[PDB]
Amino acid sequence: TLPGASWVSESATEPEGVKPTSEATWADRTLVAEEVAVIIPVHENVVDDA
Amino acid sequence: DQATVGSINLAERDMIALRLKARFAYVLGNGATAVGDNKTPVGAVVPDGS
Repeated sequence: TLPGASWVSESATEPEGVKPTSEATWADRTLVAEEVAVIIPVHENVVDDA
Repeated sequence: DQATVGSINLAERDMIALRLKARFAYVLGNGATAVGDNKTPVGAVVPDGS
């Protein structure tokens, strides 16, 4: 989030004489490591004969 | 330049203020003289209120 400014008047007593407060903000974006996998079964005799 | 003075918050209202101060004392030596006790070293000239 960005902060925001305002145009202000000059006054000791009126609300339009007060400078606004605002906030910047930051958030988290995250890497989570997840696993992708497979198992490929084959007969030992077929691997020997190939 | 940061203080609150009266109702005015100086920093937000973008104001500044010259505080001024002094510390003073007064005494009158209205003691005894060679003439007697409780003698006052002051005389006054005043108008009539009429």
